[PDB]
Amino acid sequence: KWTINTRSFVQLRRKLELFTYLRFDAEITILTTVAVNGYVGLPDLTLQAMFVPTGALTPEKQDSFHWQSGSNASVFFKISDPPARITIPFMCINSAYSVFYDGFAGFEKNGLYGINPADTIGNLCVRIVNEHQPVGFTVTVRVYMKPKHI
Amino acid sequence: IESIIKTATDTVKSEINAELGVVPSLNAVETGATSNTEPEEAIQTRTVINQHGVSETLVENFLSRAALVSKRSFEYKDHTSSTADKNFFKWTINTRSFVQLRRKLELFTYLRFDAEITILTTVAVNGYVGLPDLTLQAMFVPTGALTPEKQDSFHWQSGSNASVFFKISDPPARITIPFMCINSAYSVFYDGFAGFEKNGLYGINPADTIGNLCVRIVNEHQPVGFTVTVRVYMKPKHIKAWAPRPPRTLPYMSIANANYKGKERAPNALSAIIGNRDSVKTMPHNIVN
Amino acid sequence: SDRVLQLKLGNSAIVTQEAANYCCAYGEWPNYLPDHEAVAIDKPTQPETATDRFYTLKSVKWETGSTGWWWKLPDALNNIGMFGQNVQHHYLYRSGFLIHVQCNATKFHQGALLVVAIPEHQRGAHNTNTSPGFDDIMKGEEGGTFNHPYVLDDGTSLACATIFPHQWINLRTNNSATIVLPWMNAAPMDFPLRHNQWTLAIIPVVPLGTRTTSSMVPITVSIAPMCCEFNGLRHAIT
Amino acid sequence: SDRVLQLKLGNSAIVTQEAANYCCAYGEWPNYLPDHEAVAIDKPTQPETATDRFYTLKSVKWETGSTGWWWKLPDALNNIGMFGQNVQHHYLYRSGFLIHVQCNATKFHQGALLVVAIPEHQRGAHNTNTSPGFDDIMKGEEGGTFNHPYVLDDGTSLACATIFPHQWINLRTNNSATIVLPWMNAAPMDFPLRHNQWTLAIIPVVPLGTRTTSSMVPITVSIAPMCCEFNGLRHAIT
Amino acid sequence: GVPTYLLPGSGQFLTTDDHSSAPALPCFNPTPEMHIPGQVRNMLEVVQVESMMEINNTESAVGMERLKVDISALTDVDQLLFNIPLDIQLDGPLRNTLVGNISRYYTHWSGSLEMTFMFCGSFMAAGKLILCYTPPGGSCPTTRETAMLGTHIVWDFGLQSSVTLIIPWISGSHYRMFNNDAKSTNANVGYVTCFMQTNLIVPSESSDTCSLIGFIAAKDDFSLRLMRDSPDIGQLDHLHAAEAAYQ
Amino acid sequence: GVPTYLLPGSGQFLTTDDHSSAPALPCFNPTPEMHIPGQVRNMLEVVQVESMMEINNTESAVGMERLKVDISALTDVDQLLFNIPLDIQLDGPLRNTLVGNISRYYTHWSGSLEMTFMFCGSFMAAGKLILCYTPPGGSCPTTRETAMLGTHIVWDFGLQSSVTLIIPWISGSHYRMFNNDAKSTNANVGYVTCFMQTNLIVPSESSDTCSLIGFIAAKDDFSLRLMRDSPDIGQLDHLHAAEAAYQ
Amino acid sequence: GTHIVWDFGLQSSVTLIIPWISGSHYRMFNNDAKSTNANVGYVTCFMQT
Amino acid sequence: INFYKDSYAASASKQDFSQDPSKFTEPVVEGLKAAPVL
Amino acid sequence: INFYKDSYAASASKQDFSQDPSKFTEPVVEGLKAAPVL
Ligand SMILES: CC(C)Oc1ccc(C(=O)Nc2cccc3c(-c4ccc(CN)s4)ccnc23)cc1
Ligand SMILES: CC(C)Oc1ccc(C(=O)Nc2cccc3c(-c4ccc(CN)s4)ccnc23)cc1
Repeated sequence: KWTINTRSFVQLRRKLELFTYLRFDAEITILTTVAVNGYVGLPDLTLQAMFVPTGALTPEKQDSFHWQSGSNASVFFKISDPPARITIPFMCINSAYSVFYDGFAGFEKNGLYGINPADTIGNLCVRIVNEHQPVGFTVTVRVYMKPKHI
Repeated sequence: IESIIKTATDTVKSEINAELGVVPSLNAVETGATSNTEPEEAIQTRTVINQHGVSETLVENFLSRAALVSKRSFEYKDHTSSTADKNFFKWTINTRSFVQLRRKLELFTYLRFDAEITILTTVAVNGYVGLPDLTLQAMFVPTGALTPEKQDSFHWQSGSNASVFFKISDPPARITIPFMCINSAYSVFYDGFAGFEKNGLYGINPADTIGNLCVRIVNEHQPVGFTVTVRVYMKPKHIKAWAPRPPRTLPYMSIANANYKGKERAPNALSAIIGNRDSVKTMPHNIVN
Repeated sequence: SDRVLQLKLGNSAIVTQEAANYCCAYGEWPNYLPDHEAVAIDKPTQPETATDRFYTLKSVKWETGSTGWWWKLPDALNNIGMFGQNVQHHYLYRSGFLIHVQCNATKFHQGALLVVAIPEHQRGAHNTNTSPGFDDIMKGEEGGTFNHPYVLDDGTSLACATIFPHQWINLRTNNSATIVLPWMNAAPMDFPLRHNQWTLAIIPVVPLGTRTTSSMVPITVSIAPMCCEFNGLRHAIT
Repeated sequence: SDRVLQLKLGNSAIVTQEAANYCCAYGEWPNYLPDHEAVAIDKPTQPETATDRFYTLKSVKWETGSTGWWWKLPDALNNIGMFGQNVQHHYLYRSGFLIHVQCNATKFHQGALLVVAIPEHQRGAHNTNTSPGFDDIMKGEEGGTFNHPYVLDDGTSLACATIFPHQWINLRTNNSATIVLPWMNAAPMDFPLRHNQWTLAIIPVVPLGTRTTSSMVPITVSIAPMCCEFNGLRHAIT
Repeated sequence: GVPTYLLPGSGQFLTTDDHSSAPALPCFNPTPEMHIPGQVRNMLEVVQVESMMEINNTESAVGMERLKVDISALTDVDQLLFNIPLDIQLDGPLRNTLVGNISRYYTHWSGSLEMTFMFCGSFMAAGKLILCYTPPGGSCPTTRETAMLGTHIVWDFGLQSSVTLIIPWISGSHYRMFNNDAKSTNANVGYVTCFMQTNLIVPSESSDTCSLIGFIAAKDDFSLRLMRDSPDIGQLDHLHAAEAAYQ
Repeated sequence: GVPTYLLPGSGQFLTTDDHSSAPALPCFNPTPEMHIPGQVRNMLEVVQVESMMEINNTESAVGMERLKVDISALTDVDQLLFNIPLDIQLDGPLRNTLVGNISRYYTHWSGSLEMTFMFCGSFMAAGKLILCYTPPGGSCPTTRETAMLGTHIVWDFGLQSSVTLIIPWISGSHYRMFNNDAKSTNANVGYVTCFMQTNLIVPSESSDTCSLIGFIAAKDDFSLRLMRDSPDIGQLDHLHAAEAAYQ
Repeated sequence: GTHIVWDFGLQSSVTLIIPWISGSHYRMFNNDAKSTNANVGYVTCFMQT
Repeated sequence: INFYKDSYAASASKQDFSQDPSKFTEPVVEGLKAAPVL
Repeated sequence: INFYKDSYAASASKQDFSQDPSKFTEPVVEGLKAAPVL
């Protein structure tokens, strides 16, 4: 499970932080790579990415019934495919995202400083859909975001 | 009166009232009509031009997303010694097995739609050799047609059944099935019995019978075993919906019926759907500073 | 205006002096089957006033411990009068219904009945995997009682049951309820002995109470079939 | 022309005889919320002259070692006059601001103050992973002091702070600065107790110096809220 | 042939995609359409229907008893009768309602709510209530002269059984979120409180205790956004007889 | 079907590609646009805003002290006061400026610069300075009568506090490069030097030492080309709490 | 209250207007200075800088 | 884009903005007034 | 090329050449002259 944010990799962070407010749609590209644990060849696995909005339940297990995705948006993609790609719309409850927020997130004094609650995206949940093999692999997922219609 | 609604309604500014004989905040629930009190009548309002769209709550958009309806794992191996799905399985098609789709469909009494079907296949080696790029055959067997008995039975020759052949290396197989009820809509609920004798099934309209999905691996078995999992996704489309229903509150027990038990304690207990608070004067998440 | 009502169908009439308007389910009115929707090609019998008249069921006593009552349509009427005879001699039936529910008390009584008409009220059983049997469902003229009205006996919700066609009898306000039901089925006609289109549910969401001397407070149900048609004449199943 | 200015709002007026023009932030002027941008449907209160008037804060002493000063808006005014009362009784607020900064010295004094209005001045802490707490941010009427004005206390740059709406008080040239701030938020209105739209920063980029006899050289801040609107009347949080 | 290249996202299965797909049964003629009562075309039509609030969500209220609030004659003036938590995301009196259940398939919401209360005492019972909505920012009011400062209606019992309190959309943002952090500034709606404006007054032959039924619906300025899996249903196992479909 | 063939580059992920892609949330309605002050549409609007040069980038200048240059009364005529390195690529007084920081996201540049100097002495302080730009080719001039041969402005302190020196675009090529080889003929801009034209003259009651603040901006003939990762930021590790987003 | 902020400069002098703010049309020159028909209020001078 | 011969093969039809909420909110034979309802 | 039903799915919009740098360079209420500014 990943709690979606733009603050983790500094090159994108510094460019975004040149502005106070931004409105854009997000083109998302998901790149997956696999290595055998310490050779057998590389399995062509199927992955499921599922977007879990605020207040929806996140999966507890690889095979939990949350993955049935009745109303969440999911994308299923192979490692042999080109990178999976989807667009997310501008989804702020305000007219722009707050790149900086001189304020507190809750009505009590203990809420987080510096994050506008209005800009909450949600969670990205990614599983391997295949059952495990008899041998282990390391899977790396990379997520790329391109702002557009800025 | 029927009208085309694309956005939420505007608010008009309102003044002080004080009119004898006019009481827009009083209502009579006993008629069965919902309250017609407008905000402009309850309080002084400003003008608001409202631009919020309503398209995401269209019934087409609410229901037309693909949900898991079937999931079956079976051994792909030499089965001569097995007692089991011997490189194929049969599924009697239904919408009642996975609760997320079931609860959404059961918000309505009648539904008419075509079904977009997506078939996703994944394979694991039994306890490594790499993963075989197998060919699968799915065959739709309507009511009264003969289902296959074996992986290699001549029923798979599919002279008039619709079959799709697909690889594991392919994208998921996809087909549309039309709205195929013998009535103008499916009965999501059925307060009736399926046969002319008294022993027929309660609660399933015979008119909504789809048939069977039969899936085999077309390849002969390899020298080693694999586990193959098939997932079926259904997306309703071209939807009409009639008579909205109170949602399911208690956990589902069975695909065959509406039987209910509830959770052991609230939330969603048979005695208490909402979780308790200490009193009707207790505010549970009260802001304090 | 809205408080007094007379209903006249055939040789039967009902007056009420404390109505609360009345409900037409989904804004429809009963009608006969038009030719562009018809399936069965034999000429239907349309008995009119012989069938399209109020039949009164046995009254039920409202008590402090009542869970509420239900009747299934056409099942409750399948043995009554000329409606029942046409049901028994014909394979296919179609009609609407006029439902009128009656309950009066003094100005010192309190209580509220939800009167709701549920289409396709497929019942569940409590705490078992076994589906309800024939004798659990087909109660006929006597009707049934709710086991768990809070979930409508179907794992669902009394609170949201206002999504169905309904009125209330609030004893302070009114003493009768009226619902007009159109034909409500996926097919244009049906076999009346194996499927119920509608269930009338009467549920005491606020219990009966007073501090006057107690009396029996009955609830009475009168139902008129409307625009009855029958097809497929044969011998009576009866 | 550009050197003398009078500002009149409500019962308050300010004159200066050494202005350096004045700044309108991003070329905007304050306005009330139009109907095509409005969200909250209750009729707003618009107190006009009761709120839209200069309030003068406590003066700060300019010293040789000063790092500079800051005040957050609306936080600094949330307890002052009828602006403060409307803030405390209403859930939602909107306004612009007129900021006037005052500092005079003799013709033998030197010094330069950068007067900059920063939108969404989200502060950092120095040398910790822990975010600034409530009492680090919410200084109210007294305001705060810069810890590291060279990075604006946010890991950034005093040198590039001229990208924000600003003036200078260069003691040789002028003795006051004026900035007009529009409403500056992602929402059309806000809860005034948990978010600050604007921070006034006054930073002595050139230090105060002279060889005359020393005097106290105060810096004084006068702020007028402009086009105040309040929505969501309730009891006072206060 | 046409020169072509594949983009990122080629071969993906997106569950919300929208394409034509191959018809498995060619020349199939679907059953003619027939008029059925009660067609729904937008889910906002359902949330506009009022449905009972579970205000008496207390231990020792069982089943139907949770859907009503009992009022008695008091001997102190202006007493608090009940409060209603306005959290649709967190469990509370609003969750199991038509507006509640449908809204929990979505993440964002905007617009006004109506609460309607039906008085179900005897004809001889009289009384006045004050129903108050407090916009967010502080604690829920516990006294009438504090709650009276918010939005309110003073309700006199009479021939018309029922009163509406509108909860108007009063928000800084266009939308609120169905957020599990109920104290978030993007989520908290505030409070509904009921006080005695006068007293419940009944004669000896009426029951000394009377009930309210509370209902809630959306108004037609209401909007929902960003569809999600509702947390109201789940399964840990296969259902009974779901396996038998493979047998 | 249509006969087709795949080209080279089929299936590649190019980070600067420009295609439509599948909408994950169908029928989603974004929040209405609202007018916000200060919209930026071209980054060249930012580099036209003047920002302080760090001319006093010397040891023992700490923090704010690095943003000013102190001038004193001299007893020798025509003395050098300071020079400004004009390298935007190599570290120097121009790097941490609005024009500097934005330009370092690009590789190629063209057009004129303005340097503005604000005199911040007392009202009673007087003086004249000469500010010279020397086009490239030789060493930075160390004497006034050498620097005077280049482009220059003679600045008299007065009621107007500030003077501009334009650095005009004087280049053989259309563009220069932000090259780490500062001595490259494709990169070197030359030098800015400041000399006394007369002297700083102050009375006894004014401070004997006065400061300049230097600012730089681009003019509107300025252009940037070939976007690159800026060397101004980097990370060797994950940030604090970046891991906690997976927990 | 009503105020003017005065900066010393080339213009030597500032005016404070005391506007007629009264419930009645007239006030009285009353020896009871605290009478509601007579009291005008106060003028105060503070350092602004 | 739909090259199949059967019209049920087409993509979803998300354009039907007709509503009539009064069939669920106001199924009373005599319409409400904006005025004592009983 | 855009066959998706939602307009936010489209490719980037690189055609907006409107500028107003004076909102950052000249936010003075009385405009500068080309002439002593003070
Ligand atoms: C599973 C699939 C069908 O759907 C998805 C859904 C989302 C993702 C994903 O990682 N998006 C994303 C990754 C990183 C950032 C964002 C943003 C931001 C805009 C402004 C921000 C400052 N706070 S953040 C918005 C929407 N998305 C984002 C990937 C796949
Ligand atoms: C082999 C291939 C060529 O053809 C097929 C044919 C069918 C399938 C398949 O699983 N469909 C399906 C899976 C699940 C449900 C359905 C429905 C329903 C509509 C209303 C219902 C309530 N009772 S059920 C209708 C048609 N289909 C369905 C997959 C492939």
